[PDB]
Amino acid sequence: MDIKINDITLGNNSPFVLFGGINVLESLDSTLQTCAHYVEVTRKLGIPYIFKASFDKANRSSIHSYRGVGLEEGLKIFEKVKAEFGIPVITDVHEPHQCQPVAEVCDVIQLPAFLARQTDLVVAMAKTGNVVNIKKPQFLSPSQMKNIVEKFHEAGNGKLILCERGSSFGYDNLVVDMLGFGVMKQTCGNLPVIFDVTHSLARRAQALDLALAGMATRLAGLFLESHPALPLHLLEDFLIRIKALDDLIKSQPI
Amino acid sequence: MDIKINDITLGNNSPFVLFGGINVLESLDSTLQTCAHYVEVTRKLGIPYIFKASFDKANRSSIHSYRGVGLEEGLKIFEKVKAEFGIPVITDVHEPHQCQPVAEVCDVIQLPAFLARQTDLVVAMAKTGNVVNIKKPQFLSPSQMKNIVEKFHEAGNGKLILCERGSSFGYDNLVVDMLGFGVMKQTCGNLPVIFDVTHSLATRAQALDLALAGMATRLAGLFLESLLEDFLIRIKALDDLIKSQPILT
Amino acid sequence: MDIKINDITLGNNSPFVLFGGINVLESLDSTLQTCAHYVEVTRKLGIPYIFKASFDKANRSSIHSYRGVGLEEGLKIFEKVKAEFGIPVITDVHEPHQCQPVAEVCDVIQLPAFLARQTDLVVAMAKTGNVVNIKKPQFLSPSQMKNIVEKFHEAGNGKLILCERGSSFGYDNLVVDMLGFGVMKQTCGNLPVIFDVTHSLAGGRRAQALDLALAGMATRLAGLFLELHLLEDFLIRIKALDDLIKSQPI
Amino acid sequence: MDIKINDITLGNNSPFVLFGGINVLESLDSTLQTCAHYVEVTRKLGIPYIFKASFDKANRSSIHSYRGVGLEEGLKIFEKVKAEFGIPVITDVHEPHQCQPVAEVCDVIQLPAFLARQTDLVVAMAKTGNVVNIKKPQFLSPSQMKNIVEKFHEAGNGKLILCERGSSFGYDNLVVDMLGFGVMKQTCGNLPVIFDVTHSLARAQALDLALAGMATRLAGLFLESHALPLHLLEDFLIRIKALDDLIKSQPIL
Ligand SMILES: [Cl-]
Ligand code: NA
Repeated sequence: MDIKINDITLGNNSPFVLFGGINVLESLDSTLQTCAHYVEVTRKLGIPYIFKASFDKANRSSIHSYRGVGLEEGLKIFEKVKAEFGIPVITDVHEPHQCQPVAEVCDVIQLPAFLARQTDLVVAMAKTGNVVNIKKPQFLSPSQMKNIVEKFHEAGNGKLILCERGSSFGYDNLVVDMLGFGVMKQTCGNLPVIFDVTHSLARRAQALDLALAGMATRLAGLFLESHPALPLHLLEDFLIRIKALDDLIKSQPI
Repeated sequence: MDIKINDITLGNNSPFVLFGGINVLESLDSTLQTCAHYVEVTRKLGIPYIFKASFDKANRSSIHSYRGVGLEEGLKIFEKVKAEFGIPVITDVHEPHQCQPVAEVCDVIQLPAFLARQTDLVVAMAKTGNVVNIKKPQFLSPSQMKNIVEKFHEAGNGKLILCERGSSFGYDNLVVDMLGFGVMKQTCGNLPVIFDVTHSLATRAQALDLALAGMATRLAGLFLESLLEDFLIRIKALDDLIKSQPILT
Repeated sequence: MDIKINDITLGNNSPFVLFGGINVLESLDSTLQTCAHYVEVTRKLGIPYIFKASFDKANRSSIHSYRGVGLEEGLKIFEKVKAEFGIPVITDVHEPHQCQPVAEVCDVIQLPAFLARQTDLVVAMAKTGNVVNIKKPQFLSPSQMKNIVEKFHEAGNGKLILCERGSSFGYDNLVVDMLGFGVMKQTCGNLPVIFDVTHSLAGGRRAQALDLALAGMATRLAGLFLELHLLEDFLIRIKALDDLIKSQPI
Repeated sequence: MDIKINDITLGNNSPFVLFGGINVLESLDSTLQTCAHYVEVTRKLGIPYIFKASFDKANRSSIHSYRGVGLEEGLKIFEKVKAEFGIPVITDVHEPHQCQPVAEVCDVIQLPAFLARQTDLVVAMAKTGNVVNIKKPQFLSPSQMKNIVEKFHEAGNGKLILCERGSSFGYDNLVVDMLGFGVMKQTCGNLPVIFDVTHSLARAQALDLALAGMATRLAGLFLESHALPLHLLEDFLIRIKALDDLIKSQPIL
């Protein structure tokens, strides 16, 4: 199943879409600067692009830590991103009440991996009618992603993206099961499957190998972060390699 | 560190406390019935007992499964349980704004495993000043619990219980690392540690072995979501034996 | 099913048997020194005891490290151990041809966990007719022990002990699934199940060993396997717990 | 570091080598028929090829299932394969005494994963001076492979290949950590790394797993056929080769 996001066709047999950006919104000028770089690089490479950022870090290690800009100021920044660049954007939501006002602005809304079982958040996200990115919890098997998809379907929203981010492997370590991509395609109606390489890693060399490995299994998209996280100036070289492999894979019959 | 819960002493060197009841609150009559059974078995054996139920469960099997009677009616049901039986009660909260009113009635407030890192909920729970049960997420190692504990301490509350419920083991399955209990005690200042055997088997004779194994490591309590007597006779026997001996010299 | 090893009854509803000794045999004198201690402590606590040691370090740190005394000298020391103390002994075997010569002297022969699927070794060990301790591999479901038991039974040997040593938990780490003891009893005809606390690992580390040992023995097991007065203090508590568990109806 | 195997160059920056054949040597004529098919397909596509089989399967489903033709007859069959097709062959050894007679015939000798820490077998293998394929045990981490490598180096042999076969993941299951290849490359002196996709699967699955692994830049791919169906080999190798050619044609970043 393909999903149209403005002029972008997202699907497992279409050219990969980059969901790219930053950890958290810190200010307007820093955000526009980073986004400008992503847009310019992806445009010349001919890679469809959706800008990603969080307005709030809801689970840092300290209560005093910087959470980022917060919701009200966050949305304002997303409005300016879309107007200047004409691209879609994606952000996560942590509380049911945030969903409709966030969805008015942000094209894709994202279910955090920790909150996948928060049924009210799921229903509140579903009702908005927006495209939803489902972060696959590290403690959930790929065969059970269908259970989350079921809930969104019953709440009336079938515009769902499935986002791999690794699986718990002993204590404090993740492994990405490359068979899980196919299992999700087969059991969830071939909904778009994307790969969050950045959060899978918890590394410029290893991030490239892991991204290539994942995209080799024929995916709708790649999800990642940079900091002015991949180093920002290596994005173009990184992406040339990913596009090379994606173009090759996508040109082979299934 | 011991925690006093009304007339109950909860701690890793004290007789174990049973935490148990029902999944979601339905009605005064249904609650009193299930609670009655727990109370009669525990009183018969002299086991301290804290009744558990959810007034509004956010983590549901399906979208339209009953969430429970809700805040207002739930707290009224809890007040009657306390008045009728003279026991403490425990309930989960998942909304920051609900912590204060729940805390007027519920002796222990429980932080759901999935929300264990939500700073806003932690802070709102901490600010009640109530005893708090922290459920250890299955994706978190026992040495990471001290970070949650630290966030509660920052927010002004040290009356914390740590609750084991298993760790992710490959696909679909949870394993309980019997060594995790000791790591939690050593790293978190010997806070009371309790064992949620029921949700350690999430997604029985089996359960008896697991419960006995956990309690052998010297724990403040046992957490059941629900034979009862035969089970409790066995846990109490092991618990009295273990607690009656001093720690390794 | 109980197994008789001389005057010892080994079984999941009998008093636990301690299997204890040293990693690798170096000298007769240090071997008799260590065994005498175990025998002194277990006797005064009333715990049946089987002395364990390897005649060979199969995996060495270096290709230049000392291997131990080897089979010939190893078996000589085991004979001295048996004559002097009058207890059963247990050792591991790594090659099929070693089985019958080792079995002549050693009461229990042990199948290492990583060799558990080696059919040649299984068959050779089975043909000795000796009591066999099967170490459960660290990747294997407990219900899959059934398949190893089946091979021994097909090779004509039913005197099998099942030994838990932990399961792989990410890289370089082990976890012991306390539910697996029951599964092994239920699926493998209630053969004796014992717990190798020492290898399942990896007041400090001695505290960890006690907690783990107590947790396992709470599930009702035939024995416990190991490698100021620390053994004493440890065994006093295990025996207290074991006596309690074994006095309860199943 | 590259390794020369007759006229084949095996290395993490060379065109991938297929290590392929069958589980157990059961027969002469069948082994040759199967080998003939691998040869025809790999020659058609220009893919370097090493024939694989076990003559003595130590780990078997039942105690009396056929272990294989055994050493003497198995080495005769390997000799016939080399003579007929002019290709190198690979096989595993289980005991030190097998190392010499096997190394005399076979171009690569393989250390089974479950025996990978048997010091006696490692030394005996090293001392043949033969090219050795070291199977990574499922219960071992990638940064521990250097310890097996060091034991071989101490015994005088550096012609080593490292073979990924997956890692234990919960009960009765394997996951392949795609990051392990790089760890093994960096910590073991960039020795050739190959991927045993057959035994990594606890198929469209085999193809996905193989493509993923080969995207990380590897010296080779190790598989068995009947286990993949034998007549679908060409289609499979066409896809592997396409990815490998692309990856290898770009300089490392
Ligand atoms: Cl293995
Ligand atoms: Na050779």
